[PDB]
Amino acid sequence: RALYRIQEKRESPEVLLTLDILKHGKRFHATVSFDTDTGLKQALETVNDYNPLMKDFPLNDLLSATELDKIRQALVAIFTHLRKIRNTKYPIQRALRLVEAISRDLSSQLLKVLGTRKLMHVAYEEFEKVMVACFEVFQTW
Amino acid sequence: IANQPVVIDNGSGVIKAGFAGDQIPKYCFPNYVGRPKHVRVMAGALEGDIFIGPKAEEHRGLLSIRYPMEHGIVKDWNDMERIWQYVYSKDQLQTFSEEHPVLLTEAPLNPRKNRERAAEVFFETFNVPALFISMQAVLSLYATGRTTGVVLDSGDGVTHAVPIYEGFAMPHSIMRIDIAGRDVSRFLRLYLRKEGYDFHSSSEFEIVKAIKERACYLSINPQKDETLETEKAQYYLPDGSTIEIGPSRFRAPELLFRPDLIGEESEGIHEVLVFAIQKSDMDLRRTLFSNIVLSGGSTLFKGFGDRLLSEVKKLAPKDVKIRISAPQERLYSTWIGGSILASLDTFKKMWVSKKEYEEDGARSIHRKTF
Amino acid sequence: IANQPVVIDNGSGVIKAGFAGDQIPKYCFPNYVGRPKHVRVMAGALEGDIFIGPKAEEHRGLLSIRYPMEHGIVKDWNDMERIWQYVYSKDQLQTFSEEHPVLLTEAPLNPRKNRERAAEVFFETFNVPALFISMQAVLSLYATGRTTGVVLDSGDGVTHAVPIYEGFAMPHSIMRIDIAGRDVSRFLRLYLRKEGYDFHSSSEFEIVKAIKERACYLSINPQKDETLETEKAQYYLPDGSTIEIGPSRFRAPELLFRPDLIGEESEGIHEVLVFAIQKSDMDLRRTLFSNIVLSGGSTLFKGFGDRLLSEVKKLAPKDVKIRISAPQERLYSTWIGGSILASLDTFKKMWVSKKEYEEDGARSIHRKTF
Ligand SMILES: Nc1ncnc2c1ncn2[C@@H]1O[C@H](COP(=O)(O)OP(=O)(O)O)[C@@H](O)[C@H]1O
Ligand SMILES: Nc1ncnc2c1ncn2[C@@H]1O[C@H](COP(=O)(O)OP(=O)(O)O)[C@@H](O)[C@H]1O
Ligand SMILES: [Mg+2]
Ligand SMILES: [Mg+2]
Repeated sequence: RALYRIQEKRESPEVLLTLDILKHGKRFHATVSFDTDTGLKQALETVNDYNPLMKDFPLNDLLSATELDKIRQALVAIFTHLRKIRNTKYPIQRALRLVEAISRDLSSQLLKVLGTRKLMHVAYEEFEKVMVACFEVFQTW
Repeated sequence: IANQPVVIDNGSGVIKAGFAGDQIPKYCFPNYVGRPKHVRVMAGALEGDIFIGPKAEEHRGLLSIRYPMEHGIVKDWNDMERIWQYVYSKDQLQTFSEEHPVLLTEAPLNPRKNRERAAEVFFETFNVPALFISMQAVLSLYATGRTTGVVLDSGDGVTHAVPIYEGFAMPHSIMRIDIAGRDVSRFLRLYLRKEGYDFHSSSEFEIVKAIKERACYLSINPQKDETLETEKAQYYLPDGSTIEIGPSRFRAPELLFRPDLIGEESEGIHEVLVFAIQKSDMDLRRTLFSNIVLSGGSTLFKGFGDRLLSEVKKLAPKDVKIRISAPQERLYSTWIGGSILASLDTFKKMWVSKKEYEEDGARSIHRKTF
Repeated sequence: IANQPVVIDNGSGVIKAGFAGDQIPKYCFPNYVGRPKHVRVMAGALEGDIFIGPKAEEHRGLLSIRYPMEHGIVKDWNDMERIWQYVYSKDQLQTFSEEHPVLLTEAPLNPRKNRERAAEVFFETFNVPALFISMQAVLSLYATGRTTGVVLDSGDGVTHAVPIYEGFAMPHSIMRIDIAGRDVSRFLRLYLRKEGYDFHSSSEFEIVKAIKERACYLSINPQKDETLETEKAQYYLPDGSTIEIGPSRFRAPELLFRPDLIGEESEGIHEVLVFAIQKSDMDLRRTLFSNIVLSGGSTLFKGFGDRLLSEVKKLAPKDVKIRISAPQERLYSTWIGGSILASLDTFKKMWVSKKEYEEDGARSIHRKTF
């Protein structure tokens, strides 16, 4: 969004008139540096290339999930969305680091839910139900 | 140390040195070494036995002149080391080589040993942090503010046409001939000897160069002016005497447009340009004819642009828009481009760092020059 | 449920894309990928190593041209992915591919793996909600508005006669040969070489293609025009030079009716049409002869209709009326047919849904297409 704002400012009449005036004075240092040294074109290309992966990420469904089946479905949605990386040129190492971060969020959410469950206090069959649900979540992962 | 990089347009006749970001080359001077010809006899005479820069021009008659490089190729490397040291002296740039990256320039299609030895001199004799040896057509295009064009650079030692389209150089269309301002000045000296004026000393050769710069022109067409036998013109020598130039005024700079006047089986400057254009792809030819950029001092001859336009029109197809762009700063277009290039943050990615030179050596500069 | 379906007639020569319901394909561009072949030297040059669409045509002299399709078969699938990405870019269709069903077209009797890989690309990379690989000829007939006839579609890569009865393409009467417009342009390049005018570069093959599109015709009597003295019409090349064509003007499109001129022992285009008609039912032959519909770009040669009518009359039975229809929208007839088909509500029942491909794979397209 910030790069789109900068690009919209760059196309405004004031900037173009300034560059035209500097060109007419043969002050090509500033104009060439503005065209090339900004890095705005490369940054725009990179963020636009990354946008399909970042657009409408379902991570909120994982963060708002309060039940283990909801966490499992949110993980399904997150990985189905991560399958969109093929269309982009995202770094694969960066993708693995994103998967690390998603694992961190999954661990935090599971810890929160199990803290609300109070596993040791409840009877054994309920504990087994919660355990098989959690291990189904891990198998889904 | 990442101070302002030092741009050195390393011309064969004139060296133009300055810091990157300056609008113009602040320190320009002729590219020769003068040595005292006569015998030192008095206490308190001129100090030093090597005169470079305006000190050599002030005492030109006292000195024997040697040019370190011919046709863009360095023949004497000790003299070139001395001149590049003088570029850093207290008179010129008042700085230390260790603290500034250097942007050097050389003619296209030059020998590889020249580039290797230049990098060796700039990394070993001078402990420069970073070096970048650049071709000159790109700098002409930077200085004139285009990305597309065919740069016809005619300097003191080398003439060459380089076509570039949208910032892409065509390395196989680059035309080069070794006929330039120094050859024209030698031919003018020969013609002046054929008038009756013998200029056989080296300072007298500098006087011949001044004659060429001052009183010489290119006729729009050679045949009618040759057959007319116009009157002679008076040129005042440095010592006060006068000389009658006559046909040497225009027959001398015609060497650019027909090198066969000295027996060279080479191409004219117009043929160099047209061959560079026509060796390009078929679709780029019309765009290249409309964007011709002149550079170098030898393109400053009176009536040069008109004759070149007529010749290119004779050689180009019918009804093709030929438009030759001839900026006022043709002499310093290459340096102004080098200054524009060296001021960019992208320039940090182009040079050869010192440690990178130690790792590879000549290979690093050979890869990163192109 | 999804957005309006996107019709993509991907020919070997030019891709034609748009949204269903448009009168004409608004987004047509040549089906090749251009890559710069020269050395980028300066900052501010053209960005990107892949040039597709009008950006490839504007800088055509700068690029090596690669065709992904050959004879209706994708030979380079990375380039095909690039081109179909460009179809969805901000320059064409301005939309995301995850929202619009696709109606791709494929030439008859193509390899099965071609259709399978195309569906895999469209369902995995582009994540389309639905897909429907159609056939070009039946769409062209739908565009004409008729339900029964013969479509003789002659494109850049493949020419084929397909008879259709009440909207159903008879599959055992389809005739196809791989001699098409690109083969005619290669033959024209060979003949221009035999006339002294030599083109090598992939960018100059587009100049040859332009020469074919501009100055080439089909003579009604090849042997009569062969023996007579030629006129030698002159063609102006992009650089401004001229070339005298002469006998190559009409012998180049002769390849469509006589493949043996390049040593291929395959049927001619007239033979393709007549054998497609005569391979069908004896009851349908009269109405198939009375309903012939031309399509594709290669049917636009001057005098194509008269020549094909003469050949078909030579091969057809007597007392059979022959009516070759040559609609004005021959280039976009198949796309207009795809748009007409995709507008119908029945098209919802035709596509392979994304879930169907996910659960079945190539079998889903294999049953649904046929
Ligand atoms: N006004 C002029 N008319 C003709 N020749 C000139 C003029 N000014 C300079 N020159 C010639 O140009 C040459 C210097 O050109 P320059 O741009 O220094 O080339 P390089 O960079 O290769 O040394 C000198 O040899 C000189 O003779
Ligand atoms: N006016 C014309 N005359 C002759 N040939 C043409 C003309 N216009 C286009 N073509 C040829 O037709 C081909 C494109 O036909 P098209 O129907 O687009 O094929 P496809 O079915 O592969 O898209 C090109 O190769 C071109 O050479
Ligand atoms: Mg120079
Ligand atoms: Mg087609």
